[PDB]
Amino acid sequence: HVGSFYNDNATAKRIVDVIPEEMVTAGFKMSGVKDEKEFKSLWDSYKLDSSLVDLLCWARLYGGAAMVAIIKDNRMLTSQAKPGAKLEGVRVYDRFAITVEKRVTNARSPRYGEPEIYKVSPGDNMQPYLIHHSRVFIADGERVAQQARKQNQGWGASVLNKSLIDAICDYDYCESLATQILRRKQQAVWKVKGLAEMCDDDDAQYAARLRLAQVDDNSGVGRAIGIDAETEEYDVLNSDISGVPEFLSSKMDRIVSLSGIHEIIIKNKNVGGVSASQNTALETFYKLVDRKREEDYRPLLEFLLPFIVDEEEWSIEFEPLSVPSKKEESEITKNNVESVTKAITEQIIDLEEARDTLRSIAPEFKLKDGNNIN
Amino acid sequence: HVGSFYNDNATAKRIVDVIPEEMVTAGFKMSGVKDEKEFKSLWDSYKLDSSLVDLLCWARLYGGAAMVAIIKDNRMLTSQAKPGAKLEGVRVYDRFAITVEKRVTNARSPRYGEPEIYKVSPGDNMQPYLIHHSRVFIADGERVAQQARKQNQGWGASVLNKSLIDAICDYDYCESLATQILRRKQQAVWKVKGLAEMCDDDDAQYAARLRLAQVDDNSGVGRAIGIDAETEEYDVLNSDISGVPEFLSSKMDRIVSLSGIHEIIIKNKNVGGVSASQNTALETFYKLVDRKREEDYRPLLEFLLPFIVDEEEWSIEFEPLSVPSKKEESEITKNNVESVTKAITEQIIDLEEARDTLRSIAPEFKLKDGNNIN
Amino acid sequence: HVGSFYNDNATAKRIVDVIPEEMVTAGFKMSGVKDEKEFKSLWDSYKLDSSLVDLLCWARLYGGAAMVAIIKDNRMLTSQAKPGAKLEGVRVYDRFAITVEKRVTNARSPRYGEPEIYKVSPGDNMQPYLIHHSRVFIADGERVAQQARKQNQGWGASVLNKSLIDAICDYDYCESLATQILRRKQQAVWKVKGLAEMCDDDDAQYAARLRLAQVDDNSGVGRAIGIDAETEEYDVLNSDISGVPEFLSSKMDRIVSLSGIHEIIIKNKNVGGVSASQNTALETFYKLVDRKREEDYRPLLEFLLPFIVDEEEWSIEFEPLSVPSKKEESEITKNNVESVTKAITEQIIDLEEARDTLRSIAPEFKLKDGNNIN
Amino acid sequence: HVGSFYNDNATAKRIVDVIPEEMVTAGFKMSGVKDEKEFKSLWDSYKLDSSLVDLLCWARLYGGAAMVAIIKDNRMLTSQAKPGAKLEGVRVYDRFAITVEKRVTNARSPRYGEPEIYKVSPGDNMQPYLIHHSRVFIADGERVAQQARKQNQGWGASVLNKSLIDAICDYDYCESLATQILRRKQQAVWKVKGLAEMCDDDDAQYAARLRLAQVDDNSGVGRAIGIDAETEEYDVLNSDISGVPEFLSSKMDRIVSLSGIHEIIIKNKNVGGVSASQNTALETFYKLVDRKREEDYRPLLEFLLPFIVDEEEWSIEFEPLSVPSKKEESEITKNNVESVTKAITEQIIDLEEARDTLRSIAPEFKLKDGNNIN
Repeated sequence: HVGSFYNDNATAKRIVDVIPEEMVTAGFKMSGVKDEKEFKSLWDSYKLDSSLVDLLCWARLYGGAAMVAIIKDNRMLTSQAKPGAKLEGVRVYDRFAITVEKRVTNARSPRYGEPEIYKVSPGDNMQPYLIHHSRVFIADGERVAQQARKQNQGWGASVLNKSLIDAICDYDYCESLATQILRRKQQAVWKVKGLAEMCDDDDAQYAARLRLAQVDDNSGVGRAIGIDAETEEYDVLNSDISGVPEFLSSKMDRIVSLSGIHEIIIKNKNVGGVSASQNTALETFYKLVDRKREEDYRPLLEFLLPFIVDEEEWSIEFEPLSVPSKKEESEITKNNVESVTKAITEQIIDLEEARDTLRSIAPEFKLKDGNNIN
Repeated sequence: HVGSFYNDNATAKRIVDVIPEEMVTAGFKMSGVKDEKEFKSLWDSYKLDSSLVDLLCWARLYGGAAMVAIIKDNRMLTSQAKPGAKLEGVRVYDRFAITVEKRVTNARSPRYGEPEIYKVSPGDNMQPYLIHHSRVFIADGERVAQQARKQNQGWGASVLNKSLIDAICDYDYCESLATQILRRKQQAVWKVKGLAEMCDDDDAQYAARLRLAQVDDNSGVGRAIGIDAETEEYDVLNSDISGVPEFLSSKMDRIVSLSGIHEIIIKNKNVGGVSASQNTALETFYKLVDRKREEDYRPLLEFLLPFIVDEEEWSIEFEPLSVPSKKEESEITKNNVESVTKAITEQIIDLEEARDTLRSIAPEFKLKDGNNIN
Repeated sequence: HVGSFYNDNATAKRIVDVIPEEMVTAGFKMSGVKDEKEFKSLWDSYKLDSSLVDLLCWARLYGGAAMVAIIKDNRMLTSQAKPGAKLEGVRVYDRFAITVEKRVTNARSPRYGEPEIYKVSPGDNMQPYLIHHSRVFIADGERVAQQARKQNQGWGASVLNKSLIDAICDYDYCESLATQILRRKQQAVWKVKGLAEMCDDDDAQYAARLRLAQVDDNSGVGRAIGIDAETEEYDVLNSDISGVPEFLSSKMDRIVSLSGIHEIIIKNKNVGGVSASQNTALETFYKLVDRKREEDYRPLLEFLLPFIVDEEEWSIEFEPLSVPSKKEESEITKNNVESVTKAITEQIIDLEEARDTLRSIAPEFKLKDGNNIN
Repeated sequence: HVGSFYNDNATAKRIVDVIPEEMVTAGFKMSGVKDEKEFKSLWDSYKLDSSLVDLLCWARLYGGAAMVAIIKDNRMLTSQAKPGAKLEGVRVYDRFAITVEKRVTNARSPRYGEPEIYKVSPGDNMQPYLIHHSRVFIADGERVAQQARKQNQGWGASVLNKSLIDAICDYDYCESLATQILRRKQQAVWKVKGLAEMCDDDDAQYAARLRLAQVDDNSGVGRAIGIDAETEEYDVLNSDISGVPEFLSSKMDRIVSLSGIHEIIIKNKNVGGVSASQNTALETFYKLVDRKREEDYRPLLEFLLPFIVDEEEWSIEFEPLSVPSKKEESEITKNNVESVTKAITEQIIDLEEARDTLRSIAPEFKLKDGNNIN
């Protein structure tokens, strides 16, 4: 069961939860709507951030998840949701809590074989309640071969496959072995002529062990032991610890290679390379996050938006993860403003187009609505 | 069977799926159409991203795949599809699910010997349904010699050839051996005078083994063992771990060399080289992705587009993989604007051509349709 | 046979197919034609990319190949192809599928001894069909001495000569030896007094081997073995792994030296040298690719074009392999525009010549046809 | 025989063929002709590239070669070729296929003792046909002392002298020895008390060898062997591999020194030195190629041209091997244009001379014929 491994291990938890939070925190930007501040207020009214993050995390962990949208359509759950309603809230679920009841049986239809009505078992104390497929969004995990997908009742695979679990367990075992190797570096062996002639439970053994304990407690550098010759000796056996840290670093490097995430994120320790600018070492992680958002986050937004946004025409543009410093921002604004001003001269751009370009390219300027100036 | 190896190993999965996602995520740009935003909305309506990615992944994994386009031509599946239909959806398949029924028998025809009607077995519960070759696109994998291609019923080879599988198994075995070598670094051997005079199952062996377990549990540095002389000894044997990490790194380097992908992608660890600018290390991977997109992604788009785009004349231009930073973009726009403005002076370029040049070269400017200005 | 070696080995496959794809992907540019977009559409209609790449790959692999052009001359295959037809398609073939029937017997003719009619055996199920030499293009492989060329029935040699195969096999053997050397680093030898007085198949040997297996399974650091003195000993023999990775790297360096391709392409691992600009390390590979285009790719285009391009006058100019970044492109355009503008002043360049220079030097500008401006 | 060595060895093949291809690919430029595009079309009509490359390669390999020019002179082969004919094609030959029949016997003539008529044996099935010396070009190989030249029937020496062959064979033998040294690093010797008391062919030897094979197959780290004491032992003998790669690199360095070609070309591996600009390391090779072209390629062109070019006055200028990048080209053009413009001012250069200077210095400008402007 992956739940216990996710709970106990911190590395697995970071691997599972590092991507969805990074994707969701950046946010999204929509163009084509008339009122932008009103839309922002409407979106922040629903406060669906935690539900989205939990849905993505469960989809990555278990291999599947789903979200049920509660709507004010004034009809049955089985009945289709007509356009026009404005949503009341969402309910995230787990992979094992949803099963299909009926599916399409029309061969000529392009949507043939896909589910039509889901049971949606809520667990806890409630009873299952069927829902039309137009009100349920199915999020799939990692891609799996179709033959194994059929055995997985049409659900994807999990991020924590066999290789990652084996690597993490191997690293933990190697760390334990390293501690044990450090523990036994010197051993002092004490030999006596007659020592097997004891009852093994009488006062003689007790006294001998107490004496040995006190002697090894009080000895060291600057203190000596008096040994009786011709009946007793004292020897010390040494060892070494040569290349343990490099071994552990190599095993952690294997974990980093298998996980699919940059070493800076997993090891959470810079200085591994020379001091670069900043984002240069994180460009690979940023590319991975952009690919992941384009693959997973966009369908969820395109499913949720038609039930919130009134306008029929809209599009989603994702904000960049990497933002420049304030000085670079000022230089960029100055360059854009000078370019627009040069465009204004020689009369090739007109005032209205230049004003729109200034409004869009440079959001720092607080332009007033309308191109009528004074 | 390559399915189990693909499922279990993370490295093989990354090798298979790293390229198609990189190709598809970047996207494509078409020129020559009248409406750009309308075409974008129409393309995003079909949401064929997952089908394309799965088709390319299956083509790289199994060696072959195909996609069936469901079209609204209003006739039999065997009949040819006339221009004018506007598509309803797609359906990807696997290599083993499609076989040929009849082929061309006209010697003088240039398309002689090619398939004409495919069986298209859908598996599951449905029955095979023949389809004309004009509605089926065949995606081929890696290039194979013709003699072996005939034995492969006219299908390509797989990315996971024998060498890659051997290298991956060898690396896993070497890592296991490295762990075993770390495990046995010190051995403590205990000798007794009379030890073979035991019943091998009586209480004496139990007591001796319990004593040995307790003694090796409680020993270490700062603790001593009392040994009876002239009947018993205690020795420790050591070993070393000198060049294991370099050996493992060399084996991983062989895997990287055989795979055909840059070490940054596979090892997923920068710092291997000195801190460069950014894309300088990834130029080889970008060139590989560009070659792969030109070889594979373009035919799929040229097959899908005629059933979507109404205009007869069009062309596909692929977006670059590497994009500059915002400051560099501002400088580029400034330079282009300055050049266009200098072209306007001395009256060698005319206002209209400069306006189209500004519209094309610099997408940031929101020029208004028409060259009539005010 | 080279087919099995090409199929099994990934390094040989990369060596064979790295050049032709690089040459074909870059493309070609033609000057002197009236309509450029119409020519581009006509060329992309035939989609002869795969056939060209396969022809070049087979020529490099086997030593020879040929391509047959299907023309609309409306005469016999033996009869000459009259200029004016506009092609239907091509069929690529293999070296062993073509043999000569009749050749020139006129001593005074400069084309004396060359083939006249080829049999062209299509294999599969079809029958041989003779073709005039004006419709068949013969692609030759690596250059060979004439004496060996005669024994090779007038065909070139292969890229995979004896030295390359020997080097690859030697490298594989050395890697196997390296794995075997890592495998045997420590050995534990167990000695018993009365060990040869056994029936070799009875219960005693079974019990002894089970005991040995369990003991070596449960031993390690922190675990001890009890040994009976005066009748049994336990020893450990060690070894070392000092310079294996350097040996393997040297063998791979020999393979790189013999192959004739840059180490970045074959080893597919940067960081080998210090971080350079980019193309600086790849200039040698680019020069080799350019020479290969000028040697092999140009004759194929000069053979195919007369059956496509209507105009009698044309020339082929190859696009550069290395392209600058966008910022460098903007700077280049700015410099060129400044130079043209300075040429306009002082009235030494004329308006029409300057407009043509701007049209050719800077494709980015979308100049309108005609020099009449407004 | 040098043919087998050239065929089998890749290094010898590269040494022989690296120079002629580099010389021919760059091309030549002629000045003084009226029509340049017509001359280019005429030159590309004959397509004599492969013949030139083969002639130079054979001259470097065997020590001598020749080229026979087929001319439309409408007289006997023995008769001299009058000026005016326009060539039909060429035929390259080999050193052993040509022998002299008659030579000059006039002492006072400066061309005394030189050949007059060559036999020209075509080999194959044709018969020898004498040709006047005005239609045969003789290409000589490496310079040789006159005493040895007389014994070589007036032909030069070969590039592959004794030293290069010895060095290559020594390097191959050293590589084989290195592989053999890696092979035998550890040896395990097994001793038994009674082992010579066997029939050497009975079942006992078979059983012993099978047991030994299985034991050495199943042993390693983590597995032990049970040895019977007082009748049998087990020992392992080690070795080392200390400085083999440096030895091999030194031998390859000797090969590079003897060959006469830069180490970058032969070793085909950069990174040997620190990252330079680009051509800085290749300047020596470029100087060698310029010397070789000036020594060998020019006479061939000066022999072929009078039978193609109609104009009596012409000269050949060789294009440089090293070309600057596009940005450097733009800067060069800007500097040249500004210099010409400054020359125009103060009226010291006149318009016509400046226009000619712009036409020649900067070929990017498409100047119109005539200096009449408008």
